[PDB]
Amino acid sequence: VLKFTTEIHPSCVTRQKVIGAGEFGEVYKGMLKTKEVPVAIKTLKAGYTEKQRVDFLGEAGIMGQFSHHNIIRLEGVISKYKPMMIITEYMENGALDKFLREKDGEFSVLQLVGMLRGIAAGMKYLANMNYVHRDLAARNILVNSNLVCKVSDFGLSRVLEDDPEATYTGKIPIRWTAPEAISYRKFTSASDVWSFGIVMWEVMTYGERPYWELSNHEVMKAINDGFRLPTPMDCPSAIYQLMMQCWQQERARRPKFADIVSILDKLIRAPDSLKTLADFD
Ligand SMILES: Cc1cccc(Cl)c1NC(=O)c1cnc(Nc2cccc(C(=O)N[C@H]3CCNC3)c2)s1
Repeated sequence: VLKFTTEIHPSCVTRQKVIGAGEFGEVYKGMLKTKEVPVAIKTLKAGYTEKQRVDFLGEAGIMGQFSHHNIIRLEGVISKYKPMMIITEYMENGALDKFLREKDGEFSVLQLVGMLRGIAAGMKYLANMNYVHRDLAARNILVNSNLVCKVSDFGLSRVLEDDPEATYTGKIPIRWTAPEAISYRKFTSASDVWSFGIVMWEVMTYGERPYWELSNHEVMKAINDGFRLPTPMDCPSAIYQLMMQCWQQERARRPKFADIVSILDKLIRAPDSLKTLADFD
């Protein structure tokens, strides 16, 4: 059983400005009538492979199945006319990774942790709806003008970076991915929890690149030898301990998203926890 997605009448949508472009089409900021709200509008290039068309509409189908504060809201689709569009709420501050790198140092630790609680709540909902994201990273999170972070990208065709089965005919990066997903292709909500740990580190570093200039095989060897990302400056000790739990080599030892939300709620309501920093050993 699945939800239909609203079909939006074309006279109801006006594209205003391009905000991005990819191997499929573009994303615009626009306006939608209801009495007139800003939206984001993703088009499919007239000149698409049918594979792209099925992937394009399939992405709208997946998005329409979700209804949660921390998951990008789908307003509807224009599927019967050209150009074909997917229409969502407009997130004023855009992608989280680029946003933090433009806004370095400007937020309180309590604000950063509230951002991470939002993401974790969105991921708990996805996981309990039996949806494995496989591609959780700050680049796939969007931020609105209330600082609310929403999980946003649900594109269908994804391949692991450096997958040996790949040939010359989007890529999921190794250094966001759990070991069991790399070593034997086991993607689950528990490998999403690993990636969430990496997202935690990205947020607490204002968008630093995980493992810096280490190569993919240097990262994998470091991880397998038991090394992990270091504590970001000003990161509360309890937050670093939480990322380290997400990075347990054994799946079973990682927290569930339900545990993460609860832990983050505890700290937010007792916010002097967020000034106790990590010590040495
Ligand atoms: C997430 C999503 C999936 C399918 C279809 C659609 Cl329409 C969407 N929604 C969006 O892409 C967006 C919703 N809100 C957005 N706001 C926004 C505003 C300004 C900048 C950005 C942004 O991240 N831009 C960078 C993307 C890459 N380089 C430019 C995003 S994009």
